[PDB]
Amino acid sequence: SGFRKMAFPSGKVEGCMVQVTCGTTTLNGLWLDDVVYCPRHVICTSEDMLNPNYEDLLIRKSNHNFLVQAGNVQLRVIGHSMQNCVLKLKVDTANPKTPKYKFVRIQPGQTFSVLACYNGSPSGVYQCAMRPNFTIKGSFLNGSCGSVGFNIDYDCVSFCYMHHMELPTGVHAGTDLEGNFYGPFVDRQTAQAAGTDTTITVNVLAWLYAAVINGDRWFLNRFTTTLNDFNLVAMKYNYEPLTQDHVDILGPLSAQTGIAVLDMCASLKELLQNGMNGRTILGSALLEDEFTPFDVVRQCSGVTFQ
Amino acid sequence: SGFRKMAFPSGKVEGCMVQVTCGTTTLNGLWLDDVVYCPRHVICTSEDMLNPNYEDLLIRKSNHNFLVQAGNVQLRVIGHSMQNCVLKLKVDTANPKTPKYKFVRIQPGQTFSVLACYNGSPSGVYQCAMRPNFTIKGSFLNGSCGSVGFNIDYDCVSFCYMHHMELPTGVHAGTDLEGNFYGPFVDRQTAQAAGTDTTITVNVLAWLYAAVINGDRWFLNRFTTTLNDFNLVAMKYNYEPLTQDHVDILGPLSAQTGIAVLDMCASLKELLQNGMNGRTILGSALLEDEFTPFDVVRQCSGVTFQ
Ligand SMILES: [Cl-]
Repeated sequence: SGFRKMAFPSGKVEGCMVQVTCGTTTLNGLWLDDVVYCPRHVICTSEDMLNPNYEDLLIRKSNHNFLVQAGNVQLRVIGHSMQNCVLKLKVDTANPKTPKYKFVRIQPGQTFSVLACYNGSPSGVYQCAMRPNFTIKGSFLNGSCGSVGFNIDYDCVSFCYMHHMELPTGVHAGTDLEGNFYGPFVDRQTAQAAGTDTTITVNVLAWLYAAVINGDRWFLNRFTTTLNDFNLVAMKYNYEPLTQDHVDILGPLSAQTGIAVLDMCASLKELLQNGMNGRTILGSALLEDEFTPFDVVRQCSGVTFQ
Repeated sequence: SGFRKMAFPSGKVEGCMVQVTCGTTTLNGLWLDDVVYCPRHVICTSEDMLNPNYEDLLIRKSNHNFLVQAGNVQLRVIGHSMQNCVLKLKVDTANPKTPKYKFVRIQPGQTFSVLACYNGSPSGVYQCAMRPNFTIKGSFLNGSCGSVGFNIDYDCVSFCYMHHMELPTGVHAGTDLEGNFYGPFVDRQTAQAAGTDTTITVNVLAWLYAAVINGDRWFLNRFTTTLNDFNLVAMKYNYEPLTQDHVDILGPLSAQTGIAVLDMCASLKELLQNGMNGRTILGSALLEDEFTPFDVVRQCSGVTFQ
């Protein structure tokens, strides 16, 4: 028993992390097969970032201007291309530690682990969610750009995020591994508006099920409610609306606990209107939305990876 | 910026995890050089655990009764010994992925990462603290015994914990890698009393410094206080007393933020007596004690490992 904000084991990703230097700027790259992926703004100086013309800056660069280091193994760049907001550096060596992997574009509310890196070396791993406004609330310092987010399914690494920017508000923005930003953000040092950040309701419900599984049931009540009545309340507190697809995803947790999804919703409704009264759930004094229904099932069933 | 409950990268530990089977029971072992370390209760049946006589049970076992699997590599046991509550299994193969490592016995209030494993395969990684009563509040299911806790300093893995038991209260107990339990616990399925769990004050202060570094300063006040007056209040709320050694450890954070340790203590005193008023600090509605002063400095400075 017990419940923890658990990240994926990072070992398969650690062996893919490299340092990328272009002139004076150094960040992290991801070395898969014979290609290194990194944020295109590795080619910018601090001044360039205010209003970069990436095609013109990249035109001034040649394969030999990029220095790629993996530990004390310098890789040779023999081709380079810009794909959206990522640079693809073709190197002469295939990464011997390349895992089975895929690139995936996740949806808001999905969770993943981040391996925070500096100078191509791993610092720490943590789990986070893609917020509904396509930001992440990370922990990143200067030099962490190119750090990656991932999931694992059995033996395959799904890369879903590359870190690019800290917004002036302290939240973080990045791209998929095809270089398309999540959200309306651009890789420019300019004021940028993130939308309203709503709470991921389907995830809150999942965590309430986790709480029940683990012996925390004080919040269970014998009211019930309808999906429309619940969404009416959710929206007042900036909670995402629940759809039938969400009810479908929660089914297995409903079955395991004997608590129907709409009954759990009525419990949530009461917590929203009346608060937690200085009580806690799974050691938390706030409702938690960084566990998906799949995360809960995974943690409560002991799934492993190879 | 940002602050996250960050675990160490787990890759160096992943390659040390093996499955250990003795008759019908299977758990995790730690393979370093040519020795496998695992909980001695791998030799017990479910019935044996109520009142095991470990010497007599072990006397019935021979090297060939233990099955050690690392992926699809079966290791041969050629010698075995019991050291306190761990079994040392001498195997015929040195682990090629043995990191630089040491065994350390940590003190209450220190933090470490746990790599939760099942059947010798990693499931997830999370960071936790040794509580003052020598328990941990983990996430462990059946079969996770032998999962290990560790820290990394540059290139060296310090193993500090092996998981052995879930107490009837849902909290977790285990040993150092010499097999000595943390706390007064025994590897027997019997009711066991953990002490009062106090809050780790030096860690709370560290996290308050982290909050300031990250822009959360609403809780700063212009009261001050003395160490004795503060400890008088701490004890009323089941907080560990602060000593001069703790004040010494916080010095660098004091210097970086310009806030003296005793001033930070007066801020804490006010939060204890008046609560947080439905406000948050670093996204939390409770005071957090699972970051040490070293963790804060490490996360706020970007330390990496090799
Ligand atoms: Cl909280």
